[PDB]
Formats: sequence, structure tokens, C-alpha cells
Amino acid sequence: HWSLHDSLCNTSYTAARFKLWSVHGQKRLQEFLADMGLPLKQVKQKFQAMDISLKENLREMIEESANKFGMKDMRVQTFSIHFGFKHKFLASDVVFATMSLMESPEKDGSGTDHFIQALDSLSRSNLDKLYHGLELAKKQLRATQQTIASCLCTNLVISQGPFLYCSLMEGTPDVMLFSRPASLSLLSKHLLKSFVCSTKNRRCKLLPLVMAAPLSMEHGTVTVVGIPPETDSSDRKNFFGRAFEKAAESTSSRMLHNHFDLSVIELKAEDRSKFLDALISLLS
Amino acid sequence: PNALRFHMAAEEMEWFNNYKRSLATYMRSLGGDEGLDITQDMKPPKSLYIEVRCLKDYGEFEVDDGTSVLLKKNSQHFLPRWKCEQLIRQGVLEHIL
Amino acid sequence: ADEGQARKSQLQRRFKEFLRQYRVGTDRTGFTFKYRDELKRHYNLGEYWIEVEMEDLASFDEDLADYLYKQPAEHLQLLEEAAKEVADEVTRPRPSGEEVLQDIQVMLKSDASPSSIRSLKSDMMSHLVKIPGIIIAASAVRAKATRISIQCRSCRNTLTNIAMRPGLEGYALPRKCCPLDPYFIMPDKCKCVDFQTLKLQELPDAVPHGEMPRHMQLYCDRYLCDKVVPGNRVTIMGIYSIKGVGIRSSYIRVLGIQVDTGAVSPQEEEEFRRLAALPNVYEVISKSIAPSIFGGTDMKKAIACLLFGGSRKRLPDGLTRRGDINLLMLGDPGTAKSQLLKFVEKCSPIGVYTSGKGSSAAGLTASVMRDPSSRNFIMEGGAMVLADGGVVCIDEFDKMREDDRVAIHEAMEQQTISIAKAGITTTLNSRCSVLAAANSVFGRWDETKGEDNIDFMPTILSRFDMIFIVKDEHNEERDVMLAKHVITLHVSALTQTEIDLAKLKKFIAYCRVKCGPRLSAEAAEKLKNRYIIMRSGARQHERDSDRRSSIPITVRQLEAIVRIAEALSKMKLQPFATEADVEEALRLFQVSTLDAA
Amino acid sequence: GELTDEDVKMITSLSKDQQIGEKIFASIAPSIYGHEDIKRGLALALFGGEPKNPGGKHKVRGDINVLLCGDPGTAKSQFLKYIEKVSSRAIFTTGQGASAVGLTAYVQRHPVSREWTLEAGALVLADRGVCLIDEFDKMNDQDRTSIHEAMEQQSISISKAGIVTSLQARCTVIAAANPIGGRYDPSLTFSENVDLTEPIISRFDILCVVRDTVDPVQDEMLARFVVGSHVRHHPSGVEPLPQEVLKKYIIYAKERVHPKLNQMDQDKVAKMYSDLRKESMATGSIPITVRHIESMIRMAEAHARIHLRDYVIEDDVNMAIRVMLESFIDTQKFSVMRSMRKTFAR
Ligand SMILES: Nc1ncnc2c1ncn2[C@@H]1O[C@H](COP(=O)(O)OP(=O)(O)NP(=O)(O)O)[C@@H](O)[C@H]1O
Ligand SMILES: Nc1ncnc2c1ncn2[C@@H]1O[C@H](COP(=O)(O)OP(=O)(O)NP(=O)(O)O)[C@@H](O)[C@H]1O
Ligand SMILES: [Mg+2]
Ligand SMILES: [Mg+2]
Ligand SMILES: [Zn+2]
Repeated sequence: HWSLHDSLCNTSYTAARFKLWSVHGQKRLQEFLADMGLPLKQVKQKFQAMDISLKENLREMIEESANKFGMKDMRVQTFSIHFGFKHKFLASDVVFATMSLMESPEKDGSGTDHFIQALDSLSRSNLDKLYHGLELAKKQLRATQQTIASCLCTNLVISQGPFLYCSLMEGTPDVMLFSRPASLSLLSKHLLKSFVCSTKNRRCKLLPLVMAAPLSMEHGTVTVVGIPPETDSSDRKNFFGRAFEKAAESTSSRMLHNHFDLSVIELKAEDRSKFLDALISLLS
Repeated sequence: PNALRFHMAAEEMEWFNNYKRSLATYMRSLGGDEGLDITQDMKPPKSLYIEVRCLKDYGEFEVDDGTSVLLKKNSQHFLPRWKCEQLIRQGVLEHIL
Repeated sequence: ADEGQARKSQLQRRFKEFLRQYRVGTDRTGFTFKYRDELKRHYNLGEYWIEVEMEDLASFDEDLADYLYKQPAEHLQLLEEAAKEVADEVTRPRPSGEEVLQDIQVMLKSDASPSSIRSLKSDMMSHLVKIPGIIIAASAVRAKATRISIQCRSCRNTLTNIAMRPGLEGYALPRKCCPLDPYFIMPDKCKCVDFQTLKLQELPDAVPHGEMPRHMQLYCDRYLCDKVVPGNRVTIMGIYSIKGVGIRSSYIRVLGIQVDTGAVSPQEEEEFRRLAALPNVYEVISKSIAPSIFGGTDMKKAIACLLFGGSRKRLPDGLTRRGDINLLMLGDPGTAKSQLLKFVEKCSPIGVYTSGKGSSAAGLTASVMRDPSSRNFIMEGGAMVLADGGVVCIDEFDKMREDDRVAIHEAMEQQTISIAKAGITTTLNSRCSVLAAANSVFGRWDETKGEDNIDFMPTILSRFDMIFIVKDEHNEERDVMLAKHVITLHVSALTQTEIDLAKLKKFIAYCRVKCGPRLSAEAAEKLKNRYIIMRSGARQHERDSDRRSSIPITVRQLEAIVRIAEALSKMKLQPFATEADVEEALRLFQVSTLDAA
Repeated sequence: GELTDEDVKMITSLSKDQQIGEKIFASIAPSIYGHEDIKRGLALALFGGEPKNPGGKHKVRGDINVLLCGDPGTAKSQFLKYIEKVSSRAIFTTGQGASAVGLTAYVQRHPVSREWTLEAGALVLADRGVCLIDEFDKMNDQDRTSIHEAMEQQSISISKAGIVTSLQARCTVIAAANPIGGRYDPSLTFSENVDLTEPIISRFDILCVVRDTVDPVQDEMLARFVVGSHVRHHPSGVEPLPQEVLKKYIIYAKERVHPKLNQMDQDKVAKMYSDLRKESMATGSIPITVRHIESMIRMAEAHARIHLRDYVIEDDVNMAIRVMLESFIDTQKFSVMRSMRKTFAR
């Protein structure tokens, strides 16, 4: 649903692999396209309007070149739906569209209105809403990537010893979009992947990450989330629930537990220092 | 609604109330016991049940005997068509799908 | 050859099936036939055209779209023939007088990305291309033959229905049935069509540094004629082809035109009716004007009234009254004057921006010059002619020469331009608003010197409906607020990722064409009683002073207030102006011109 | 650009040096002794801030303009010639030798097409380059007022002989002038000594004043340096760069780095600006306007670009404020400067 070049820039995995927040990374990307033999004019055109001779054999070209470059995992097993003359979608396009409709940042009335639009879009009689949701998703992905670049270049990610710590700040690019737990958690996951692929320091490449973001400055509140260590074969089990609870109680923190996942909580801003000290000393 | 009664004259209210009394008398006499409310079934019927979405915060709505539902905004219900029909016309509910 | 004829026939069948079978919708609601219905409705209205979309055809059958991309000249005529034969079975039988079948023009459209003129490698000869740009020249209409008949001079033999190729190429007659040039054309049997030519300019942002902009030649045919004028920004779709020993020229044959910027849809009218209905529309519009610039709410309100304008009138004894409004801003440097002009030029439906230092009398109104062809003298339109019906922004207004500011005195009041030169005498129209910006004589306003800050003569100061004096002020609270506003405006260039400019543009055009107010009787009575007081005060100030003032009060000011009252009424789509509107009109004029006087 | 891998490698490696600012500044017009402030100002103007258009409807310029004024025999004319040599797309012109029409753009009967046509003047032909002016005091006033649009709106708009159009004017202007009566008087402010109107003065980002001095040790050092220069060039602070290395450095920095202003302290700048503007009202040496804030943003981005950094940081904002206030104090009368300097302690 957009150009080949946009997909390569905005996919989390390739963006991390080629380091495309740095200008040298763009040169590496051009070397990749040159190996495939795709003209740059074709790559900048929309996928629907590309030359049919290239479209028919694209997946083999990309997998072969990716394998040579050391990207061993470019294919996935999935499903797709087709109806009418020209409506076709992969199973993931529906997910990003629905998710974007539901977690939309604009205060267009109460949050239930966003939920209502997300639910309605899952029926075939309401197809125009699906096409609207895709446009919201495109903006969401772009905002995520420029945020990650700003975070790394400004050097906000800091080691505290047993964990990596990072925090966003008001007015900087697109912070409103990351106020909710869903978008915030997914952003933080992409950030950790980018950091571990970037750094050479072995002691940095096996750590969990704790991220904090502004919730309400008029309430003096911040949202806090913790991620398990990043490895390919990890069981996805994480321990930050009981860690946050024990640290908060030992600190007597002013905090609230609200979301259904136990890894995300709300904190008063003034308590964050002693709460972090308690976490550092507890994880030891 | 009171917002709309503000435009009528006093004698116009007299006329309107007389008309309601007489019309209600006619419907009650049509047949059987307590007649037929011909001000309903404005469109030809397709199904027994419909799904409705609430547009406004509204009070309690009685479905049968003591059973009732609360019309809070963006709550959604599945109900028989003949009970919802007037509330849809006045603009409280929306017929989805 | 028979193989070629067979191939033509087969392709024509495939195009026909596309037109008469394609559908949109779902079984959960119902299906409609997109192109059949359009052919029926357009034919019954006497249109004879349709607009096919490449995305649809590509979905129905990829091969047809491929052929029509690589070989457009060869295949588009098969599509036109197919459209004709479908129209017949979709409408037949027709009433008396309608029994003869007409010819259909097929236009093309697509959603794909453009390319700049500089991107045209000569590998693209005869391929279909999509290009953006600006129209910089446009011919008058001519007649072009499609089919003809000819007759012999010496022995009167004939040949008939001789087909002529489209585009900019010619034809040659036979020499057999006699002299060497034996045949002549019969003009009474020429089936002719309208045709026109244009020139396109490459976009300012696409051309690199250190190069010229490229430019291109365009051909235009039948229903596409007089669809555009120079200066417009448009997107073009067409065929690209050719027209020292080896040089040949080249041009583009247009197949579709899209103006990047039409009649308002019913839905759009409902939204404009809602905007006119809701009660605080004046403040909403005021906030939409130049939203980045801090402060200056009164100045933004006056600009709104300028964009909507008063109403034109023709009186019973045949004289006219101008309706539209002139505005002047005068004062200190660094106060955002040039920014407001730069915005109004984009917000107005028609607008032009020029500098007073870089313009001449013959360039502002009109000019006379010899034709580069032939030997005759021809007329040319200046800025005030191109902006007829819109707004003219004159920047650096105090830096024109005296003899050049004299040249616009007719245009600003009588809204027409009278010319008598070179043996030609005519009158041209210029129905436009003037918006101007200037400094004090002393660079910034000097309150110790009073009236000497101004040196425009009274015969031009009296032709503005409103005059504003802008002074810089050093209050700490405003300075802190403004500083924070400026800094966050710069910072939010990345973070950014009430009525919009596009929406407001369409709304303004709609209100101007549909609504024309008049005063209520009591409103006129109130305004009359106010004007006497105003004249008396001005007279007493001049009598008390040793010096006559530069800003007079005359009947032009009485008319000025009426025009503003009509504009205020127009924003709400109300047929009559009222005392509330006259109160606001008097307030606006009270601030500006009486602070200047 | 056609830089090798070795070129970008050496360029990027040089940025590691904590004292790179001293190396770049000390490498401008190397044979001129003294005059630190002039070299610093010209460096910032040579690299430049970045243009932007927030929300699409509100464009603002990137370029940094400079003006020099002061006593005769102080190397003012020499600096412009150096800038002409080191930069690319440079133009040089003098006073009475230029006309309004020659500065902006002109119309002519075309030699072979036999129609009216429009052609580029100096400010259009320079485009994304440097436009150097000399003897700026001695232009005809009707010629000097032609550059007002190009210096701020960065376009040239013309309406003549049936033509109606506009042209790009995206250049940096540098100018040199003389004080009234041939010598600067510290008993008078800048405005009293220069004779230029407020709409001109407010369009220059950096303003400098150069004066004669009479210290014997400084005379001896200057004279010894000049004599040394003469014996050095016979036909036959930190150490500066070779001029070709500096040329490679500038062309890399302007094409491959684009500084982002992701955050800065609004309260600090706002307080300082309000206080500064209040004092400017008191002395009247120069009037201070909204343009000054936007100018500091440009200078901050320029300093960020010299260090080859993608994001502006606290050090850059402090550098911009220092340059702004140091150039402002010189505008005042000699007796007032002490009190003003103590007022704006930084
Ligand atoms: N209220 C404001 N909000 C935003 N920017 C402002 C404001 N006032 C002044 N500016 C800035 O002032 C600068 C000059 O703008 P400009 O439109 O030329 O003002 P001006 O009054 O026309 N100056 P001048 O041409 O010398 O008379 C621009 O960089 C603007 O951003
Ligand atoms: N500090 C210095 N170092 C080296 N040469 C110098 C210095 N000061 C003056 N000169 C020389 O003095 C001569 C005049 O230089 P110039 O740039 O024209 O000074 P100026 O102040 O601009 N003169 P003017 O144009 O009349 O105001 C040149 O040969 C310079 O090289
Ligand atoms: Mg201006
Ligand atoms: Mg000199
Ligand atoms: Zn013959």
C-alpha cells in the first residue's frame, strides 16, 4: 500500500540492520538495491504502479540478496484475503489498520468513539473505514522511527547497572502519540531492538530496559514500563510485575496499578528518584 | 420537547391537546380490546430483532415487567424491533448494520 | 493484412467487455455497474464523453492496461470505438430527431506518482506519461479537420471521407484519377473540430541549482478546449512524441487534465450552510486568518471583511457603484506586514503579489506592443487585469515613483482601464481589491514630528476604505508571551508532523457568488446620524489647527462603512444588514482611520 | 561532491577535537593579524543556519547577514576578498559601480527572438551563494533600497512590459561601510555614527565596529608580524588548517548535516530578550525587535553545524547568546558600556 523504499525505511528490522538514522546507512541501502538491480525510479514508485516484469519475481530477489547480506529470516508463514475485482490484504495490514483506529491520538470526543470505529471496521460492509485506518497507520510508523533516531542521537538511553533507563520529555517530536500504554510499550520494544543491534559493548547487549514517559503534567504523573531482555529464543516471560510492587512498597511510593498487564504502572513524578534507587538496589 | 413548545401560542396549545385527545380516542376503539396504535409500523417489516447503539445519555428503559436497561452513550444492545422503533425516530438510538 | 485486422477485432471485443461488465460494491449491500450507468446518463444529457481510470482497467485485465501504457496511440482508438457501440445499445431506441449515433471522447485518469520534465529520457517516445507544471502560454481556438473530400481541377474527379490524423501533423493529396498538383479541398465537406495549443513550465522546486527550467509544448482537442488559463498549476497526462541536419522538435498530446488548485457538490453545500448557521462564525473565521502570527486580532478581522467584500450595484439611471474594498497598513519595521500580504495571496480565490519598487505604470495596468509575428500592434494585460475579480497585494508601496502611482487612479475607483495608443482605443475591466504596506518617511513612526510621517497626496489617501497605523510596543508581558510563541513555533516544525485554508477558500467563493445584501431602513438612519458628527469633528480639528490634515473625511468614507456592513452580513448568508452589523462596521472604521486622522 | 573515503574519514575524525572551533576560526584570512571577533562572525556566516516552513504556510530564511564599519586602514576591504576566494558562487561589487536594476533583474528586447524578455541581476545570479558589497556608504539611496525584499523575503518580484513574475534570491549578503566624517567617535552610538535607517540596520544578523588603537606593544607586534609576512611571501592560538582541507570541510558540512532544534529553554531566552529590549529602548543605540530571537536560533544552528552534530545542544545556545550580547554592547557610548556590561553579566 506504499512504495518499496518507504517500506524499507519504516520497517523496524531493516531500519535497525542498516542503521538508517545515520547518513552512512543510506549508502549501505543503495548498495543493497544495486545488488538486486532495481532502478531507483522503480523503487520510488508505488507498488501498484511498478513495472509488472519486476513485480512477478520480487520475493525471490529480496530473499536471495537479504540472505547474502546476512539477513537470514526475510520470509514468514501467513494468510491473505481477496474479494471483488481489486480488494486484497495480507493478515497483518488489517492488524495495523485496526490498531491505529483504536489507539488514535486525537481527542475526538470520548475514547469509546475510537473503540466503536475500530469494531465497525471489521465488517465487509464498512470497507471505507479500513482504507481510512491504513492512512492513520502510515503516520504512526513514521513518528515512531524519527522518535527512535532522536532518542539515540541525543543519547537518552543510560545504563543504571542491572537495567537500561530512558525517558521522554515534553514538546519534543510526537510525544502525545506515546502517552497510552499500547503505543508506548510497542515503541519501547522497537527502541531496545535498535539499541542492541547498534552497540558493540557485550555487557550492554544482555539487559532489560525500563522506560518512563509523561502521563499528565498537571497531575504530576508519569507512566513506567519494563521490558524483558532481548534474545531471539526468549520465552517472553518477564519479572517486572513483582519487582515494581516490592520496590514501590519498600519506597512507600504514591503509585497506581491500572492496566490489565502487570508490567505497566502510574507514578507521581517527585517519587521517581527514590523509586529508581529502590529498583536498582533490589535487582542488585 | 420544551425547546419546541416555546414557539407556540396559547390557543395553539389548546388546539394540539384537543387533537391528541380525539385521536387517542379513535385508535382505542378500532377493535378487540384497547385497539391498535396506527402511528407505528411506518416501514414494511424485514426481521424480528435489530441491533441498536445509544447516541445520548438517557435514563432507565423498561423492556418487560421489572426488566430494564440503562441507555449510557455508546452502549450497544440487541432488542426486538417493535420496542425500539419510536426511540429511533426521535433520535436517541441508531440502527447499525 | 488480415492478421492485423483479426488482432484489432479481438482487442476491441476485450475493451467492450470491460465497459459493459465491470461492477463495484459487496454482496452485503449490493452492486452497481460503474461505466454503463455513466455512459447512459452522459449521453441522455448531450455530453458525449467519459473519464476511464487506469487503476480499474488494470484490475479487470492486466494485459489491456499494459498495451495501453506501451502503445497508447495504437489502442486508444479501439477503446473509443468500443465506448461508442456500448452507448448505442445502452440508449436505443431514441425519440424522433435523435436517430443518428454520435461519437464519444474517452479521457484517462490515474493515481500513480508524477515525474518532472527533466526525467524524460528519449526512451519514452510514444509511451504514456504523467507530468506536473505551470501553464505559461495559451493560444486562441482554431478549427481542425478530421475528414475531408477533394476534387480534381482539370477533370473534376473526386475522393471523399479522407481521414486526417490527430495531433500536430499534416497531410498530402494524390496525383491520379492531369497536372502535377491536380486536387483541391472542398471546404463545405470538412468535418472539423476545435483545437488549441499551450506551453508548460517545470515546477520551481523540481529544477536543481545551476540549471535552467525545462519547458514543453502541448496539444489540446475537443472537450478539453478553454479548460485552463496561464499561471495555473496543473497535472497533465498524455503521449510524448516528435513533431544541423538532424534536429526535430517535440511536444505532448494531452489525454487528460487535472487542475491542482469545480462545481460544489450537495454535501459541500450542506457543510457551508452549517458554517453559515452556527452562531460565532465571525470569531472562527478570524482565527483561521494567518494563524501563526501572534496578536493583531483587529487587523485580522479587517482582512476577513476585505476577502468577502461588499456588493456590486447598478442604479436606475445606468451608473455603477464599486462594492469592493481597499486597505492600507503603515508603520514600524519588523511588525509582520509582509507576512500578512504573503498569506492573503494564498487565501483568496484569485490573487497576485507584486513589489512597488520593481514595477512600472505600463506593467500595472496594461501595455501596447508590436506582434512578434505579422507586423501589427497588440494589447497586453498587466497585474490589475490578471487579478480581475480578486485581490492585488502591492508590497513596498511607499517606494513607487509619483508618476507611476498616478496610473492606478482610474482602476481603484471606476474599476475599468481606458487606453488610446498606436491607433487603437478600447476599455478593459479591472474589478479587484488593493492591499498595501508602507513605512513612515522616517523609517519608523516619529511621534515628535506628527503629520510629517506621511507624504502620500490626498487624492490617493482618500481612495482607501481603511488606513491602519502600526506601532511597536515594549511591554514586558507581551514580549515574554511573544518570545515563547516564536520559540515553540520553531521547535514544533517536527512535532506537528477550526477552518483550514483549503476549506476557507472554497467557502469564500461560494458566499461571494450566491449572496448579496442590503441595509435595513433603521440601520441606514443610524449610520446617517453618525456621519454628521464625524464630519463636524473633522472640520473643527482642521479649523483649530494651523495646518490641513492628510487623511480627509468625505462621502467615500460614508460608502466605505456601508461596504463593510454588507460584508459582515454576507458571512452569515443573511439578505439584510442590521444595527448590530453597522455597530461592528463603525467600530472597525473607528479604530483604523480615526487613529490615523 | 566527489570526496573520497579518505576525505570523509579525515573530516569526521577532525570533529572529535574539543578545540575544533579554535582551529576553524583561526584559519580565516590567515595573514590578517588580530581581529578575533571579525573572524568568528565571518565563520558563522560562512556555514549558516537552516531554512524551514512550519505548517507549510510560514516560511523563514536560513542565511546570516554581516555588516562591518570603522576607521580607514583596518583591513575591511581585504576580508571581503578572502571570503570571495574561499567560498564558491561568489560575487563582488562596489558602491557607485552598481545600479538597482543591475542588483535585482532587468528587461530587454531580445536580440534574435524579437520580444521582451527578463534576465537575472546580481542577487538572482548569486542564488545559494555569497553577495559581497563594498563602499556601502556611497551608493545612491535609490539603488540601496532595491535589496530589501531579497534580504528578508528571499525573492525578487517584477511587473514590467507585460511580464508578471517572481525569482529566487536565496543568498547571504556581506557589506562594509565607513563612519560619518571618516572616523568613529566612541562618544556617540552606532546609529549616530553610521547614517543608515532602521529598516536597513535590522536586516543584518551580525554587526561589528573596528577602531584604531595606540598601545606600543601591540604596534610592535603588528609591525613585526607584517614585516615577517613580507619576507615570508617574497617570490623566492592553535595551529590553522591548510586552505584546501578547510574548503573540503565546508562543502561536506553544508551538504551532509542538517541540525534539528528538538528542545531549548524558552524561559531563559524569553526573560533575557524582554530585559534586553527594555534597555534598548533606554539608550536607543539600536532598536531590538522579533528578528533578534530568530537570529539567535540561526546562530545556534550554525555553531551546531561546525561541530558536525545533527541535534542542537545547550552549548550551542550559550554560544549564540554570547555572540549576540557581545556584539550589542559595542553599540553604546563609551561611558555607558561599563554599566551595560555589568547589567548583562554572562
Ligand atoms: N507577531 C509575529 N509573529 C511571528 N513572527 C513575527 C511577528 N512579528 C514579526 N515577526 C517576524 O518578523 C520578521 C520580518 O517579517 P516582516 O513581514 O518583513 O515584517 P515587516 O513589518 O514587513 N518588516 P519590514 O519589511 O522591515 O517593514 C519575520 O522573520 C517574522 O517571522
Ligand atoms: N592588520 C593588518 N594586517 C595586515 N595587513 C593590514 C592590516 N591592516 C591593514 N593592512 C593592509 O592595509 C592595506 C589597506 O587594507 P584595507 O582592507 O583597504 O583597509 P581598509 O580599512 O578597508 N581601507 P579603506 O577601504 O580606505 O577603509 C592592505 O594592504 C592591508 O593588507
Ligand atoms: Mg516586511
Ligand atoms: Mg579598504
Ligand atoms: Zn484527372
